Amino acid sequence: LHKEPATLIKAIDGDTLKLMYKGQPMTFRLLLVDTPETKHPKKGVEKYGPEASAFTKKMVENAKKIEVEFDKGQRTDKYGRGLAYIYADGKMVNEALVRQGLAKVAYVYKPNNTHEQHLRKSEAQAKKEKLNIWS
Repeated sequence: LHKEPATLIKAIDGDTLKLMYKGQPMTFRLLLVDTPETKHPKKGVEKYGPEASAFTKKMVENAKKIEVEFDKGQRTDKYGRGLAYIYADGKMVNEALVRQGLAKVAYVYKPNNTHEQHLRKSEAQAKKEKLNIWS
């Protein structure tokens, strides 16, 4: 895998961002993580949804450099959203969320599961530390 540059257009949710990628505006879904959501009327605004959403927003808005890293399988989902690992100043946003107890590791689909181990270790630590969702 390799990272490629991207430019923030807009943070939409904890797990969804609008980026300029290869000169086109595109919606990205963060690979392998589920955050509580602010949108979706199925539940509305879940608990920690605003926090997850604010965390992603600050992290990407305050970055010098944003990079996207596609995994080895499908690069878009059925909604046309890019499926990627997002990095803010070299720090993976998907992991940061999980490390802070603001996201769970998603149901995984090989072969898009390169960082699965890594994220699960972070999730286990946030649970051990009883952070946010785990409190």
